Amino acid sequence: SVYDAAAQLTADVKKDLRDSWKVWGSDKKGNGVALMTTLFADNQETIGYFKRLGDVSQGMANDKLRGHSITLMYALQNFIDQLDNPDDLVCVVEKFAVNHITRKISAAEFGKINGPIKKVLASKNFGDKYANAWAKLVAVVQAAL
Amino acid sequence: PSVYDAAAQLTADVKKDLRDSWKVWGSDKKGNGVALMTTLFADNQETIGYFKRLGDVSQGMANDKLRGHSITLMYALQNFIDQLDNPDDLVCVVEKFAVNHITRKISAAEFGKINGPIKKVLASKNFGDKYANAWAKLVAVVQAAL
Ligand code: HEM
Ligand code: HEM
Repeated sequence: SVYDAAAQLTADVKKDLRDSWKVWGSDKKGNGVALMTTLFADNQETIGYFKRLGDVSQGMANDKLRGHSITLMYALQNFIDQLDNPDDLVCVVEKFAVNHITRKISAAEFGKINGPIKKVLASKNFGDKYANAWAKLVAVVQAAL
Repeated sequence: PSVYDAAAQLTADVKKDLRDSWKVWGSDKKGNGVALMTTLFADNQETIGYFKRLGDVSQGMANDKLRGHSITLMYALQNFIDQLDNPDDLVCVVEKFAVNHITRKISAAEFGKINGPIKKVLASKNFGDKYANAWAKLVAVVQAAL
């Protein structure tokens, strides 16, 4: 249930998401690409899905990857901005869920992003507490896949 | 001309006008995004068919898929606004969204149909022709990629 999953985003969780986003979302290009490179580096079996972007190993030097990465951070920005209204959060989550269903990405594989998120956040001094919060948000998308 | 040529041609004045108008128009993404789409469908009814995935686009705010689409479109514009000072960054995100439309057979001319609606929504907030023209220049950067 995408709606029950959305209900998991309590006041304490929303705060942790906002607090960490103040830092993580401040450098969308830089952090977006780092998130993607981490995903590819630690989950090589997901690289094939990103064929359109060309050679993702080039990281920041890859223009299509950079564009994809920046845009991904705006999807998260979108989510953050919908935390006040469950209905709006759900409709945008569904929109992106469709994008991933077309790419044949399951709830389980979408969840492979949690490891990379925990890692990049940890590098910015935002521990398991924050990783767990972001996992709850990722779980809303998972519920829609 | 290239997309970069269209992106690097955006002047300090055009960026100023884009930013000033976006501060207001982009502040309520849900409300103004849906208004933008509704306006496109009111004046360019021939484009309705392309949006069949969203369901009944005349349902406005009630239509959650239209709302989801509209809010996200406004974040695409947000993205654009945030990349104005770095042509390299603007071009790569413009190209990304260009692909989203190329795959749906949306031509440069068809994409440019969004200018009429933008001019009206901006006008409703008292941002006149100068601002409509500025936004037309940004839309043209995407057209350079279509
Ligand atoms: C925080 C988690 C994630 C977010 C918010 C996210 C967001 C996005 C966005 C905004 C797009 C562009 C959609 C489009 O224009 O069609 C996208 C594309 C894509 N995503 Fe994700 N995504 C996430 C995680 C993942 C993961 C873990 C996978 C794979 C296991 C995945 C696979 C894809 C693929 C293959 C594309 C298409 C790329 C292309 O060919 O342009 N995503 N994602
Ligand atoms: C300010 C100008 C516009 C921007 C920023 C923009 C942005 C977007 C975005 C972000 C998407 C989602 C892409 C995806 O996830 O696959 C989208 C989808 C789409 N756009 Fe646009 N767009 C603009 C104008 C137009 C115009 C004028 C047309 C039609 C003549 C058009 C036709 C489409 C179609 C058919 C879709 C697919 C909708 C769906 O089935 O989900 N767009 N657009």
